[PDB]
Amino acid sequence: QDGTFDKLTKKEALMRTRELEKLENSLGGIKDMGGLPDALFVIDADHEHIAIKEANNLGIPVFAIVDTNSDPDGVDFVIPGNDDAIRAVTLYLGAVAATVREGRS
Amino acid sequence: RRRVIGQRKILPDPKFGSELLAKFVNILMVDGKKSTAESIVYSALETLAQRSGKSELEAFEVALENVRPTVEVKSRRVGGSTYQVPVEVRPVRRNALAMRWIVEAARKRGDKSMALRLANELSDAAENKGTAVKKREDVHRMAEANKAFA
Amino acid sequence: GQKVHPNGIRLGIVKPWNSTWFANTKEFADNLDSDFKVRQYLTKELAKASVSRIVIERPAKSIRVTIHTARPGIVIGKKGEDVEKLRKVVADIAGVPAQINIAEVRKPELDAKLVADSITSQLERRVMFRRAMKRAVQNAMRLGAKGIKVEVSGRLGGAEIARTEWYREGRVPLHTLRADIDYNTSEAHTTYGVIGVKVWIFKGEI
RNA sequence: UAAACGAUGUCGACUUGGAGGUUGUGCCCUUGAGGCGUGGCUUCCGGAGCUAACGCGUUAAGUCGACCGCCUGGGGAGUACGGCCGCAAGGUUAAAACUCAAAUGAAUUGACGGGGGCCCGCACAAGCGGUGGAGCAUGUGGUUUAAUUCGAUGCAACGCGAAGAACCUUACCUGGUCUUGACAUCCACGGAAGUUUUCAGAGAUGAGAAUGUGCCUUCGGGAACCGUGAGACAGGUGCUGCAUGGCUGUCGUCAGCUCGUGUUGUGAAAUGUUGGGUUAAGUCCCGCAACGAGCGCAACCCUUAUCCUUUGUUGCCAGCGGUCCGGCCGGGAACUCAAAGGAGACUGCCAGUGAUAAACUGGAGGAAGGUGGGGAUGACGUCAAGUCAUCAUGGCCCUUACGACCAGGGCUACACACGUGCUACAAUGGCGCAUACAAAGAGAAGCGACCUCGCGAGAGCAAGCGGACCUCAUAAAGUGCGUCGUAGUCCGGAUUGGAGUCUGCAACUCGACUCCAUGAAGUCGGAAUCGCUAGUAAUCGUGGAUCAGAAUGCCACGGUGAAUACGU
RNA sequence: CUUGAGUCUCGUAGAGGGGGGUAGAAUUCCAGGUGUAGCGGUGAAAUGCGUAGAGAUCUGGAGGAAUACCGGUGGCGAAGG
Repeated sequence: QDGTFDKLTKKEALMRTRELEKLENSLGGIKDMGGLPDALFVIDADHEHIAIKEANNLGIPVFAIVDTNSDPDGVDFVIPGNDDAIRAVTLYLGAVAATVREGRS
Repeated sequence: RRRVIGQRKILPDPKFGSELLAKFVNILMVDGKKSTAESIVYSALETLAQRSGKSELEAFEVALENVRPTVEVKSRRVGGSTYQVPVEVRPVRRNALAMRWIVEAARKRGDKSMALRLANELSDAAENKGTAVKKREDVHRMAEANKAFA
Repeated sequence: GQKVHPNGIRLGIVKPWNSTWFANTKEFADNLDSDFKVRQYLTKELAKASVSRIVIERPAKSIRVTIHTARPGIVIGKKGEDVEKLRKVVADIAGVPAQINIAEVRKPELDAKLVADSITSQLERRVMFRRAMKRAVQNAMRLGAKGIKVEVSGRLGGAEIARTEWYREGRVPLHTLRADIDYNTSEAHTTYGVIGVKVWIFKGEI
């Protein structure tokens, strides 16, 4: 925002804005805090076996909702759920949200 | 190769208002001479009417049908081996080669001047001779007879 | 040779000058020659000044040449002698009643000539080419110069091997026009051939 | 006997799955093909587990058990000998001497191919224009010479260095001449010098003579120079880029380089950076164990494609006074032109292809559609590349000298070959006539206005200007006018000698220019070959720098102006 | 003792062997007819075959050897096969 104001150019800075807005579109969730989250609540296993493969290699509790196609040897608190049927995943995440919004008691 | 270029857009004839005639002077340009061609080819084309004795705006093609090409050699060394492989003429060459078939024998014919030497060969095609004519006589030989390798 | 000098190709930006002035044809050439006489006999005689640059401005028949130097106390001479005597030097070696000026160089770590002077000052110190080379690199980094790739000329070691020293550190975007890279080199007449050094300080932008 | 091989001894037990194949069979409406099961044999994936590894992986190379055969570094050697067998060929059993320190296996990153597919580029293709044909100018190779100096002389030299060679230049040869010079710093000596004349010499220099003799001069005698002598001397384009710096060319405006972190692997390492499209790209997006970053491409520069802010003098003259009709003066700076700042094209949008994405396309807007158009910008690297003859530069030299001054010549000499360019070979041209036709530049030691002649060269005269104020400098091809109708030609211009103009003392060698005669080869150039992507080719001229002078070379500007590019 | 191993009842598949015949195409050869100057061969070539009748064609006849198609990552066998 400050660079496009007066620094060197108008149009090139605008190009950088319209491009790196895509960069900020990436990384949308993690963007607030210093990193190293307490735990993890991935919504599948096969699609992101790399995610669990990193969190267990680092020692973070994976709160997965395994499909039945998946490979539950890596997960931490496996949940024999169904990952498709978006209705279902919405229900799961709604319950999790209800829990976490006042887990502070 | 993979990319293509469109045909350059051309304004019509500055004198007859026909783009096809305007393109014609553009091929004969050697030494950058259209103003000389004004006294050479434009002086030639002006005489082409009365010598023909008819309107040279659409009767201008009454000597060009035989000139219509059909094939030319395309050097496809496919896989590293040069072949005959004559591809059928596409519109961006079958008309360009028609103009390429005109002044091959009209520079130093030993006459008054090529201001009107070219004004000798044109009616010859609708008088059944001239340079553009025998061009199609040799094309028929290279194709339509070598089916075992064409 | 494919490495054009980056400063002059960026001279169209705030990149400074060292002889900027005006003339007609009847007196460009002699005035240019007068500028070299002051340009050369103010460097050989001024080895210890650690001069960054001497800049020539010629307003009217009495010029205001300024000198970019490292230590303010050392360039004074014996308290104004070099101010006068070199003005005496220029009063005839340039042919005008000139006026000398002296400019300091704050943080001489920030000048590509002065650092290249510093390494060259210690190249002839009979030291090995690697340890001393990298040691100075971070010194600027602790004091800025957000990027420098450091180069030392050929003839390293007792052998025919005359190689280069690429050794990039930081950001030196040469092809980027908005780079304002600080470049000057230095060379040392060694007991065996020619040993030089090339350094590209990156002084931020604009 | 076999590469008799699944290079896996037989037998048994246990141990996640998937997809096939072939052959039985049980149940199910087999309705049927089959569904649900069950057998056997069988091919291919694959985590556990095992393996050095590849790989095996319920048909194990897994986890165990029972027996049997074999191995113990490579060669010698499956060989000698003995035996047994075989008609014989020969099989089997099976060593040793001696020799070496390895021989091996899996795989990794280079990779060379007379693997392969792909994809890029006037690479090829399709045309154009060419060179090579001639004749002229230069350069390279050779010959001669005193030298015809040196370097480069496969792609990447040969109109190169060397931006302008009569002497000079020029580093070469000869001749004459000086040898602390002719270069420069430091010594001795005295005094300024400078200049004006001589004599000889070609000058070099030598013999000079004088006018001289400025200033500090706690008055040397310096500051200076003059002229000579001893020395530290310098000095030499004198040897080494295959000692160098720097610089330059080379792939190559190449997209490829990588690095950190992360992951995989016992590890060499891989990944990223690959694949699906996409593009100028390591381009974008898609996924991808890669995520970031850096060098690269790209833009950030300049010019150019529109208009606007600010401005009109010389320049434009819209409008006003006449026109001092050219816009001259005023005068507007409307405004051509001009410049201090900007904006405008940015996939921006309609629509679509296309995974929606990216990308791409059709369309629209606006002067400007997908880096608008051009240059500046050459990554890692790359080659003993070249450069010590530009300079600097280690080492090698000699210093009355492989240092030097001066005078002739020679770098252009020829016996030829080549490199480059130009000129033609004409009537797309020539003649002269009328005609309108630009831009960029340069310059008070200059162009030189103008004025006279020279057929011209240029000369005699000369404004002006410090250059939006003066010249070069008019454009040129071009068109209409007659013209020859291809004439070895009014082509072409060599060519020669004559006549002359200027440049510079002086220009045969080795100035230019003009006039005259000169009218040659060559009438479009083979083997062939190369260049060419829009204002392109093609051209037409214009000037500039380099210039005492002496461009077909080179820089810069305009005038006119097409096709080729489907294609890997 | 019955689970290891084997016998019997019963069918299923198979280039599993051994011995017999048998068919047709195909090369070759021989005889016949027609008529003819080349045939073959390779990167070009001669040796070769041939003017007599070769090649080519159809008509037959002899012989020997293997079994196109199905056919398969199929099947069988202790291996060879």
